[PDB]
Amino acid sequence: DVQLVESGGGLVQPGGSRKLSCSASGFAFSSFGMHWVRQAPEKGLEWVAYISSGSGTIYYADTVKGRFTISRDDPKNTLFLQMTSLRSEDTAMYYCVRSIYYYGSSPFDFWGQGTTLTVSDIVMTQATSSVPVTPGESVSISCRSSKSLLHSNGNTYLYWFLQRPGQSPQLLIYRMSNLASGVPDRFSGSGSGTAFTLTISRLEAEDVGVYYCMQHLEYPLTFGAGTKLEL
Amino acid sequence: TASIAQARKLVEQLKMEANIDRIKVSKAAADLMAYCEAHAKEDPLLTPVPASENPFR
Amino acid sequence: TLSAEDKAAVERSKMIDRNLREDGEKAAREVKLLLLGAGESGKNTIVKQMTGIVETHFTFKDLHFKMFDVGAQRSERKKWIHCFEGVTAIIFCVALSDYDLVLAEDEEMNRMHASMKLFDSICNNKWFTDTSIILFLNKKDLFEEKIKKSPLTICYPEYAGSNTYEEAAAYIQCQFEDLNKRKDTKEIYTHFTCSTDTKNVQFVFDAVTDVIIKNNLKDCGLF
Amino acid sequence: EKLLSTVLTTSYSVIFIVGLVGNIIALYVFLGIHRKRNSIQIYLLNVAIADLLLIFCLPFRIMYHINQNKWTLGVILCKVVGTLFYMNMYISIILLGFISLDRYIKINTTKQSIYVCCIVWMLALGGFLTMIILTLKKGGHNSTMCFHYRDKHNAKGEAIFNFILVVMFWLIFLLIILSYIKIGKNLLRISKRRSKFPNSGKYATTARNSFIVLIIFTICFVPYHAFRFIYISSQLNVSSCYWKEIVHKTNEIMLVLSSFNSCLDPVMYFLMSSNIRKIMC
Amino acid sequence: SELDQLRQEAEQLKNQIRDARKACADATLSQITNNIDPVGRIQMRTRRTLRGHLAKIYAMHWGTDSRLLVSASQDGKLIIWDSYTTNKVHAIPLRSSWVMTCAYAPSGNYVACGGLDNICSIYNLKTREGNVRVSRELAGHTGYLSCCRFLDDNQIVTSSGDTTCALWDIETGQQTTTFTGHTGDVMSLSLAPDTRLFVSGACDASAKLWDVREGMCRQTFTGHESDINAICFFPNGNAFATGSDDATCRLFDLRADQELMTYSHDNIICGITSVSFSKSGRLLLAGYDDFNCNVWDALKADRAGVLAGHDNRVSCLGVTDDGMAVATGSWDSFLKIWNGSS
Ligand SMILES: CC(C)CCC[C@@H](C)[C@H]1CC[C@H]2[C@@H]3CC=C4C[C@@H](O)CC[C@]4(C)[C@H]3CC[C@]12C
Repeated sequence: DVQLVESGGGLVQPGGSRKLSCSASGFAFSSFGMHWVRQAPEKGLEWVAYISSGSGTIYYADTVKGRFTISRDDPKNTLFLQMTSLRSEDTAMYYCVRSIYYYGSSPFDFWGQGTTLTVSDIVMTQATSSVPVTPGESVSISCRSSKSLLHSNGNTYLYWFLQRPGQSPQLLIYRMSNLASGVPDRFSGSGSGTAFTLTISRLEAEDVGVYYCMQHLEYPLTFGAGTKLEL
Repeated sequence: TASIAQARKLVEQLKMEANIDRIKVSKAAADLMAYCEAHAKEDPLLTPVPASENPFR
Repeated sequence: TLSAEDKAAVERSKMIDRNLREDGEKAAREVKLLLLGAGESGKNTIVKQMTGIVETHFTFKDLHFKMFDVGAQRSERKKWIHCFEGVTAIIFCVALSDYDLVLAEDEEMNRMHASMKLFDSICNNKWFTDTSIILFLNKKDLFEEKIKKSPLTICYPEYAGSNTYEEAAAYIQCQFEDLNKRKDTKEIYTHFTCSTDTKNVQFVFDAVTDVIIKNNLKDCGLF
Repeated sequence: EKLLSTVLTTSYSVIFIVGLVGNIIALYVFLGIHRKRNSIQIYLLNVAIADLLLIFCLPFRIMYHINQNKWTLGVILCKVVGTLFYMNMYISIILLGFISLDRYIKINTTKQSIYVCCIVWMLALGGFLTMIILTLKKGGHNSTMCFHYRDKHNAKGEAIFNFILVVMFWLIFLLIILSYIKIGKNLLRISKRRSKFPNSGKYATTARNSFIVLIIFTICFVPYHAFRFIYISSQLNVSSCYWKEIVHKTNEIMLVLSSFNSCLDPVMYFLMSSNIRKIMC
Repeated sequence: SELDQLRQEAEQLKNQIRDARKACADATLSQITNNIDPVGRIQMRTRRTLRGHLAKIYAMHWGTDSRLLVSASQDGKLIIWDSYTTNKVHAIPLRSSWVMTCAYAPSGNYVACGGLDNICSIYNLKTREGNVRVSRELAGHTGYLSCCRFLDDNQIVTSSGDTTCALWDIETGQQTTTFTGHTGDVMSLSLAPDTRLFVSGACDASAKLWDVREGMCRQTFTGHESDINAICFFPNGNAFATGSDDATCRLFDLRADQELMTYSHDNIICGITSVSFSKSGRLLLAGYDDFNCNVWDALKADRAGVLAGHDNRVSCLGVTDDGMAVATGSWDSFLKIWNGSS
């Protein structure tokens, strides 16, 4: 089965260095681009770095550029993140994310379990922080972007993720309308221009969690604040 | 006895093909002409679309 | 002017072209041989020495060979013979001991003459104008034994030569090479093989190398 | 210049007629008859183009000798046509240097061939601009004549650049001799080892064609560049008027021989390649 | 005695069928469509050139989205193309390089191919591992695989060189129905728009109409003088066109049970490899051995235009479901996308 196991996290002193590893099994690692995404405690998701398939393209976030180095070992199916000059702002759970890019693909479909590190631009807005919900009732979640995510090729590069309590984020909607594999049809993504809505018909207990909207129109990838659903 | 067995099958097959209902060629020709006329406007190869509507600019 | 995922899709295509280029380079260094002949003519014995199409891979002196056997297909030959246009050479197997035999299916056609019509069509085929032929004459030891009992006059009525093995073997070789109606574009390499022979692979390597070198001399424009 | 002008007018007329007809037919084969090309045929396409441009420069030189060495088209056009002739003569030499290197490797890549030709054309074009700029900047050129002997006392930079080309030629001609000799001897021994085979005379014939390419390149180009060192040194040093006109006559006659390769480049490829002979016949 | 008597009855039945067809041949399609205006000159330009195949291309098939297509070449590579951008979406290495046909599933989740190996291999395009893998190898044919067409994700029809066509259950890997009756190698097949019938052309110069569910031959169409290499249903399913080695294309009608029109020219002396219709069916595009693709007027049998952009045989062609463009594959290892301009 598809697996992504992170290791190397732990308590480090400020200004130190730490090496994060992501071992991949059950899929063609060399065919997938890889991202590092971190989540500060009691905070939302934050994109860190990206390395393409074949290691030809590498991108970094501005807050980490120059201090973090991302690399991969295709024969060993291992993804690396070399970190230096670690600050207290870097204390977060770091997730290993696979993403393949071709016509009709679903990037960000699988997330790793994450590793915890403790140290001693289009704006995506989710104004509604929390929504009280009851099972069997329809819920809508709204997302906004400072720039239009609709490209001239007809795609709207908006993604929806669900992070259940204690679990890694899961892809629900990719490119603002398509439903991710393994996701019930009750989830539906609708949007236009800068305003997007995620409709959840017949809400269930499993749907409880935090929902993040991410833009993939251009780098750096930015996440919304997140909308929490509670019973 | 392979040839005699094949002969029985071939004769039986020709009976099925000979019992079908056939319409006139003029009736069949009119339907082909009618179908082309009805869908002529929505045929990009017959009537090329403006460059704005052409995905292969 | 591309999106973020569009620029990543193009990079994926560029990697595909890189792998396609590498596979083309690897495939262009391999010798492809089309193995032909009649049934029970020693062809099976050749494969050992070296329901659709049977492919055999072997390496000899830093050279990789691909041998394609299409004797198991009873369909129309002209509907798939163009698929082998471009092989390095054609390995044609002829059984010398079958000169006095009669074709089992037809019951009135000489077995040796059945090989000539197969050889004539392949050699003069429009898809193999520039393809050399490696003619293997198998069963030479059994051919000598049948010579003493059954003379070559049965196979060739207009054969005034002696009944010795050397004269009989050379006459058959000349008849096959005379079926080549294009003696300039292509060349025919004739070898006398046997069940116990071990130099058959060497002759293929020598003949293939001769074909490969003469292909370069045409590319360079010096020939 | 009574005898020399008569010889050049007839000599260049023969080259122009054979060169224009010969190269156009060659330019047809590489474009029309052939759809896919290998590295060798890529170079020979550009050699045909370079030799064709050299042929189009001949009518300007022919018309000059017809009017008894009276030039009227202007100083700007005389320098453009005069430098364009030498530009294409050294594109052929450089490319034929690459053909010998390409043939040597194959006997003893299409994308890499196209880059080589584009680099050569751009580098050769830059040299064409360099000569034009260095020659027109001085601005001491009479409009009454062209293609004449010039003692370049005040144009030492122009003469030194020419000297580099002559040294550049002897590096390429060394490569051509070192390759076609190795090709010819490689195919001669192979014919000895493979004597017993259905066709062993192909290697002997192919090795013969290797020496014919070397001989045509040697006969056409070596006499000109061997004497060019004398021609350059006479321009710089002070020499007698009698000696100066001997060097001019020798250079112009050898320049006819050097131009004759523009006709023997297509003809040599037609006869050596059996494919083109069969296609024509 | 019995054999001689039976073969005389077959001739009587053939005469009965021939008389029945002649009885309903009151008029000709040419006479009916004489009054209508011609389509004029059809000019198509090469919008895209798909490069990357290193050998002869033998088959191509559009996906139902009119954007993705799969092509097969005998370099042992199945390639899926994004026709809008010319990007390569996948490159599937084939176990057997002697591929002769390829098909794109209407759902887009599977592709199929097969050749001289007598096997139809099904490839899964949507896997969690991110690569294309073989999902099924359909064995059972005793000759080379010449054509294959999906009915859905679980059913596929294949024609082989063993003179038979088969309907396969992909999940079980077994051929549920076998279609016998051709006396030569079946070279092509075309599915009806409702996927309840399909026509196949063989080397016996005859085209047979088969019932998928019932499993028998309903009608037999003759008239060609050489092997049929290509066949394509009319968009309404009531007619089909064939292409043979005799340099002719013929339009047969299912309900009239006879040929309606012949598409041939005196200059054309080469065999035909592929045929297809435009979305409205007014244009018949045929690929030829003379390196060209001729666009015919289906109703008036006039050569509307020529697609001359290949240096070897045009081995395959296909028109998108929306009718926007036509792709041509060729032995020169290139694919080209064509459409006109206002
Ligand atoms: C001042 C002028 C006359 C100098 C000559 C300019 C022209 C004739 C030269 C300069 C650049 C040359 C081109 C450079 C590169 C190529 C690609 C090659 O695969 C075909 C020949 C071709 C296309 C050349 C054709 C001739 C060319 C266009």
